Amino acid sequence: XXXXXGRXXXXXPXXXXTXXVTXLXXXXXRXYLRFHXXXYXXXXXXX
Amino acid sequence: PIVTEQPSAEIREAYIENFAKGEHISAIVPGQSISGTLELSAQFRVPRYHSKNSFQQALQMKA
Repeated sequence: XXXXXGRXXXXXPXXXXTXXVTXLXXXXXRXYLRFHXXXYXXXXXXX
Repeated sequence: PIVTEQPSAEIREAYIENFAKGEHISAIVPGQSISGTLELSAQFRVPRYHSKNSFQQALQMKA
């Protein structure tokens, strides 16, 4: 019906500023250290 | 039907115990979420207002 010259345009529904736009194509119209290895009792203990 | 968690607590508990050990279990335990899909392109497709050879013919006729 609406198809024009081999083009299948059929599958279409047919029934501030106020600009006007064209329809169908819109455009303007833990762990804490332990004592060892912490450097005491490694220089100490006079007993 | 809204949520998708495994509905039985026993299988979840067994799953997490075996996971703590390091072993697997038989059943599947997926994470919680809502159900539903979004299958786009298994859906609205590109309309073809043109025919098969409309564009090439327009090219030859230069329009």
